[PDB]
Amino acid sequence: LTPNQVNDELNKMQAFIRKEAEEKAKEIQLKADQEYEIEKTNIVRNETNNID
Amino acid sequence: LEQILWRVLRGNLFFKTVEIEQPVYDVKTREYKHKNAFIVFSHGDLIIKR
Amino acid sequence: MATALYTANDFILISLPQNAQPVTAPGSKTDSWFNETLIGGRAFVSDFKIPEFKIGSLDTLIVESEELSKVDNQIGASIGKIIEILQGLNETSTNAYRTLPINNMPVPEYLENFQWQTRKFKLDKSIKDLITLISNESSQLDADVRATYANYNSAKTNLAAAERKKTGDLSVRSLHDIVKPEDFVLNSEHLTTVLVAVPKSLKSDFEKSYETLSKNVVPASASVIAEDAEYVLFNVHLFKKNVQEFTTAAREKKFIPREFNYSEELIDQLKKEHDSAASLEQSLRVQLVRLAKTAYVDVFINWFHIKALRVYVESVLRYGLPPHFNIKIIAVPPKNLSKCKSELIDAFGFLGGNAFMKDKKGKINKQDTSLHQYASLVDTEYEPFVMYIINL
Repeated sequence: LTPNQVNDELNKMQAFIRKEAEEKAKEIQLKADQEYEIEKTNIVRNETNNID
Repeated sequence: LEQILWRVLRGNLFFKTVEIEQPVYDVKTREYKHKNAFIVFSHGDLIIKR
Repeated sequence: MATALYTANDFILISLPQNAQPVTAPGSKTDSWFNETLIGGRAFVSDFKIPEFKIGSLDTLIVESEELSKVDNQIGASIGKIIEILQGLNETSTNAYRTLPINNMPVPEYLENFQWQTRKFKLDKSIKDLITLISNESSQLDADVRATYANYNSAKTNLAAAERKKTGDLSVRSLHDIVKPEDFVLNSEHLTTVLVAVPKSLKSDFEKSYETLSKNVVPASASVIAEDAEYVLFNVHLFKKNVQEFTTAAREKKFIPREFNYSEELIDQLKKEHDSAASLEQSLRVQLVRLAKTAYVDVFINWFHIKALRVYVESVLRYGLPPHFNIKIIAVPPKNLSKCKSELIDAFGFLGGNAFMKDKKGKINKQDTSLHQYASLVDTEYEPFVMYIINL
């Protein structure tokens, strides 16, 4: 029971909880950042063929 | 045991305990050895497995 | 205190929380106690600036610490096994980069103002990344120096073998000054010559056997030819058909069976090989000392970086998220390990715990149970605080 270290442990609890939360946020940002083109250009080709 | 815990987890843990009232015999030697029960909690799963 | 070789003007590595205050006489500042109230001829009280680094999960910190300590062991062994040969060559006897300016900078001077290098390590890099970088760099430089030293040892053995044949016995030496056409008349074959080397005492067995030895002897082939004062050399020319008799008899009158003849194609080989061995050893020794000098500073830079990362990780290991913890470095007088180790730990004994009181203190490995192996995976026991034995 070292007063500062024991409370630092419970502080690190939330600190790393939110750090991993934000890393997950970055990952999910990237997972869709590229998705704004692959589905928005390969699917729109369903109409140019009929138009031609 | 508590000292090695304190000096392997590096001075950060919750460790409270209560003693065994009216102890019982062991099983390795069939001897009424004084006993204690403990409780421990931590955040890390690696800690748990260690 | 001796962690490196040829200790001189040594330091110590210490870290601490910024707000932490010593307890031997309250109301004392950090420098007040360090520079003045610490006994010792000199105390180069100084800070130790180090970059901040990534903060991984609490779970892993321990395994990275174990891995870095493990690799620290091997890199220490490597620096030791290179310093041993850095003195084992036995060319310079005063010193060789033991106290001489490392990287063109006196070792204490270099370290006391050495800053972190942002060349092979960047602001935001994974801890495993830097660990592997140092590990593989050191391992490759090691393998290089080991292979080079093995080649040098092979060359030394070969040239020693060459020298032993060159001198060590007058019977094994490959003569190159007596073989001539005038005594080895190699032409249309009629004869069969052979060299003889017999001790002086037995000279009667050959001299008085001047012509009773056998048939088919050659005049002037037994008379005085050459004498070494220990052996006597002739050219025993016997014909090319009755070689059997003397060949059989050669094994009971102590004749050297070294079949030699006038053939320069073999005579030149020994001289060229000996000279080439000498020249290649001469080139190899200089190349090896140059390589040793080059890799020496590199490996110490690596090992100092290992210590720096070790202490950096252990800092947060001690305490919480805020990296605001003060680190100080002080030079130490030679041969004063005991008093420094005592007083420095005394001033902050409060940081060895709060309710864990044992009379034995320090960090030298000791056992009082079936435990205490100083291993965070099986058995480890007290440490005073963030610190490590170090002189240079």
